[PDB]
Amino acid sequence: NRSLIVTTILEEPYVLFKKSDKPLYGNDRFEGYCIDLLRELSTILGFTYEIRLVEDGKYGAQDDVNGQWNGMVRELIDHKADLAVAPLAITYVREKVIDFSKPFMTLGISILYRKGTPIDSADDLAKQTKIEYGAVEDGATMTFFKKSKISTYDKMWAFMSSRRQSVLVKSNEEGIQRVLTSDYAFLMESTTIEFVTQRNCNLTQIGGLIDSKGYGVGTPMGSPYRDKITIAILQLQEEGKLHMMKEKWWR
Amino acid sequence: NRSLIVTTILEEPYVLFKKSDKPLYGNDRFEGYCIDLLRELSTILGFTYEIRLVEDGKYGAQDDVNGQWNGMVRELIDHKADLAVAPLAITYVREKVIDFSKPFMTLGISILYRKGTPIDSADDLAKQTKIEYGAVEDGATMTFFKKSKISTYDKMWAFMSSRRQSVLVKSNEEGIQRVLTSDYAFLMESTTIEFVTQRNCNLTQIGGLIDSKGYGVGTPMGSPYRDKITIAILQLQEEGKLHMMKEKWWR
Amino acid sequence: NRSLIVTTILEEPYVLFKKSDKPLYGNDRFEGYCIDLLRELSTILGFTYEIRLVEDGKYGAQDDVNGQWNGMVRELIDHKADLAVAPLAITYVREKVIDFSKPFMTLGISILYRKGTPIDSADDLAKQTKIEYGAVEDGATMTFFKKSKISTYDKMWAFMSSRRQSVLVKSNEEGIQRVLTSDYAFLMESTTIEFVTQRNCNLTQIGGLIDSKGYGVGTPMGSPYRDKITIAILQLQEEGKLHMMKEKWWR
Amino acid sequence: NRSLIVTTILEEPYVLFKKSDKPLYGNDRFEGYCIDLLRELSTILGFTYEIRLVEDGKYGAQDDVNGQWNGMVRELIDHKADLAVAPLAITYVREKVIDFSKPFMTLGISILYRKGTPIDSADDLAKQTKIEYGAVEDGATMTFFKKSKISTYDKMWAFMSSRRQSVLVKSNEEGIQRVLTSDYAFLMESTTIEFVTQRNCNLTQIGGLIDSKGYGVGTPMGSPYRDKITIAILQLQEEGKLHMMKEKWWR
Ligand SMILES: N[C@@H](Cn1oc(=O)[nH]c1=O)C(=O)O
Ligand SMILES: N[C@@H](Cn1oc(=O)[nH]c1=O)C(=O)O
Ligand SMILES: N[C@@H](Cn1oc(=O)[nH]c1=O)C(=O)O
Ligand SMILES: N[C@@H](Cn1oc(=O)[nH]c1=O)C(=O)O
Ligand SMILES: [Cl-]
Ligand SMILES: [Cl-]
Ligand SMILES: [Cl-]
Ligand SMILES: [Cl-]
Repeated sequence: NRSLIVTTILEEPYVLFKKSDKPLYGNDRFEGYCIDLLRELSTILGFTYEIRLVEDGKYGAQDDVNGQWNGMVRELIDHKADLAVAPLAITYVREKVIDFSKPFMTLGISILYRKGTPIDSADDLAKQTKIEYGAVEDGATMTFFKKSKISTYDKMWAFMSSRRQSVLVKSNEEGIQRVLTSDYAFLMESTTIEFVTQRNCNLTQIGGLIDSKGYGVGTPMGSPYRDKITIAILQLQEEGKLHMMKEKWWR
Repeated sequence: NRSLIVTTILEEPYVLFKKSDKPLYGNDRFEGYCIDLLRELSTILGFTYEIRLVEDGKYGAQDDVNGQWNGMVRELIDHKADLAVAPLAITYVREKVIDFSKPFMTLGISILYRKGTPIDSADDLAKQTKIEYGAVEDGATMTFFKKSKISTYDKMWAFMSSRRQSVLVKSNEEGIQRVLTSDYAFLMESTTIEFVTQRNCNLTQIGGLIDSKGYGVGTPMGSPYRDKITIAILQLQEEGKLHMMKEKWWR
Repeated sequence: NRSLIVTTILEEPYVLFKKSDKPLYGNDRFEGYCIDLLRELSTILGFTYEIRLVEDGKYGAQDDVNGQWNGMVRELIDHKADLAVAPLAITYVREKVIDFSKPFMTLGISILYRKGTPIDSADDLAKQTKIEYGAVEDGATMTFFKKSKISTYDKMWAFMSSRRQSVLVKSNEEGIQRVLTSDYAFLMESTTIEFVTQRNCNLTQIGGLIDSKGYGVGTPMGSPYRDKITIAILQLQEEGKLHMMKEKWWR
Repeated sequence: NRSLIVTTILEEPYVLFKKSDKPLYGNDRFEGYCIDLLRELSTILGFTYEIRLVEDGKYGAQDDVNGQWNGMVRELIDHKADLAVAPLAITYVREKVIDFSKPFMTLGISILYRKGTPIDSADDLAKQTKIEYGAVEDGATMTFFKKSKISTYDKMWAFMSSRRQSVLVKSNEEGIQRVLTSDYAFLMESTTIEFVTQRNCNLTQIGGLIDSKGYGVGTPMGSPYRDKITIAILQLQEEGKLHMMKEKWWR
């Protein structure tokens, strides 16, 4: 039973490089909610593993031209990883190419912006073009807008799409820092927004949740690990361990 | 400028009887998030008021038979009150008969249940008939299920409707107590669930949000106060006062 | 401009007595698709009205002996009513004695029977004499069979005719209840069959439509209201209001 | 017992290419109402099969000049297939050259058009030449008009025939698209119209059914399979399976 290769992505407080005065090795080099989850999965299900950072640095989306997937989703498809343990949104389009365990966390797309402004909803952003807004490129949020038939969101996509290179960022961190330096609103997941606004009193969520989804462990389609992982996650859920992990990393 | 009549409903931590040794009079007899909001609205917009508890003790739903509304919605329709300041959900069906200010709080329907169980979503409740579940009668949540066309929710309503007297309670507090004394899951709004679980370690929210909505001040349709109230709420929102009020009452 | 007298007949979901905990008066005593249609006609064309239930309880047919008409058709002929707003089939024989507006609904004669049987068409009923079948007396369906030169239907009429008092019922409701209690097949209009099978999972339509016709508002021949009514109906049609009414009463 | 060759044609929701990330093989490459029917026929009657799409992409009509048939009808005549399982209309002219099982579905020709217009019947289309209209070439609907002796239909055919290249399309999907991009009305079967309008709120059926017919499995004339197939279809009908299949694909 060789070690499983687990792909993930850097995103506070789910996954981050662990800091230490002394050299760190193997699994100890990383820490976070998803890293704790991965550890619990490994002992409950009995497996060793190597943590690999998704090489192209993306979550996963289908290319508009050739329809090929990228990010963690593509690494699973190509069997370059056995599992993807990260804040990976369970979506319909992704379920068509990879499998997901049951959710270990629920969330929804929302807006991150500076406080003190009259912007109070997605509509308030969509009805104007002065304040720019975006999302991380090749992520579930972007895909949500790209596929939305809801007028407000569809026009928001038209906006983002027409200014793609300027408003779609390489990482959520890049979008957050931007909201802090320029007149920019950032579309990202509520769980993360909670973490960010907790540590930046100048930031706030705008409006409520635009949708409802969950984070799940991804596996190559047909993987025998998916159902086992679901059993482990549901067990961690019932015992209140997932709640304890959330409190630990969010506070 | 006679005092305005404000209808509301008892629901912690939005509205509650203020406790005291010395007799309390007038507006001071009540307290809560919505009572603070009402106070801020009165000084900002310049009006005095009388707080009245909705006579039939209901939020508001349209009767199947005669299609007549009840609760605070009906009190506004009949002009028995000038404003309704309470955790009143802004919904399409209500907007057809009364007006709402912009929301002062965003939330969504979710599930309240005991922790330690294998129930992890609305689907887990819907696919079984042992564990009963319900909502407050004549409220936005019940109406959501009654009108839902979504498979899971549609069958959950079939369930609730067929056991109406047993599972649709007269108040949210009744539903919460039912969750603590029997194998019962309660469908109610996330903002309130947050408050309840914060004070009852044995309770927990199940799954994420089933929908997205907001609480707004209700007024008779055509009321000149609605737009004024919206300006006051948006101002309280911008200055961070609504956030301060939420923190104060949810702690 | 005195109130118009409108004759109609009881038939779910077109016309029915409205139920209420409190006393109902005037037009409010009735409800249904045709009652909604009548209301829309009254406001669009500007007239008040009295709803009268056809006294002999019949739709309308010509007596085999003296050739006199009965039902709603006869009430129009005798000018006992200004309009007939009901699920009244527009037929050639009726057009000879009264006028019809353009159709507000299209349908066709079909078979209502229990499911799980080998009966799959009119032919399957006609080729046997064990299973009895009928239609409402003095209605368009009966008249269709009585005048049909199509072998299968002509022999079906011979059958019904020879057992008239046993198989021809007083109302469609009587024929439906019978299909539910005995080995009986009922010939009636597809629109109504749709409503019935929707509420009785034990019932089903057998085969397709035996013919094609429509329901129209009837008026005494030469009535100045007929063309106006047609304008109103065509307007309700174009705006999708007739479709909305159908969905409302059929679901 | 070699596998039977089954000819069919692409037409939602009867027959369509099944979508998937993983490669699909054999029978699994297709799906739809008729594909489910075909599967049930194979297990009930005991045969394996190969699905082939009719080479010339046509349903079947007899050529004016050489009086030769084309489409699935011709493939059956020439014994290029053992069965034709598709939304194949049972018609008198086809019964002269191939055999049909009893129908598995009943329908009728009707009109597909945009809503909000004053067109309310075939007569409204026939009495004008501005709005063009047509049908799929080499199909039962076109043949119905081509052979009709009914005034309205006869002139509608004169119209279509004189503009054949412009108004007679190569597929029903082409006709539907034409309805959404130009002042065009499309003559097609009611079962399919139901499916189309259910998914395109801008479309609607115009008038009622112009005729009555059914879909049956086609076989070469004299095929020993035809009676066996009829027994299987009638059994599926009785048990309610055909109704279940219709609900599944029409939703
Ligand atoms: N978890 C997201 C990545 N991304 O992070 C957000 O907060 N929004 C977003 O699109 C994904 O799995 O695609
Ligand atoms: N806020 C609700 C009342 N009720 O409280 C809940 O939490 N659900 C629910 O239906 C309303 O305005 O109708
Ligand atoms: N609508 C019919 C009465 N009746 O109802 C049916 O369904 N068939 C029938 O003859 C009429 O106007 O005569
Ligand atoms: N099912 C038809 C083909 N076609 O599809 C329609 O809807 N009309 C029409 O002619 C046939 O078997 O010829
Ligand atoms: Cl590692
Ligand atoms: Cl008071
Ligand atoms: Cl009346
Ligand atoms: Cl195949």
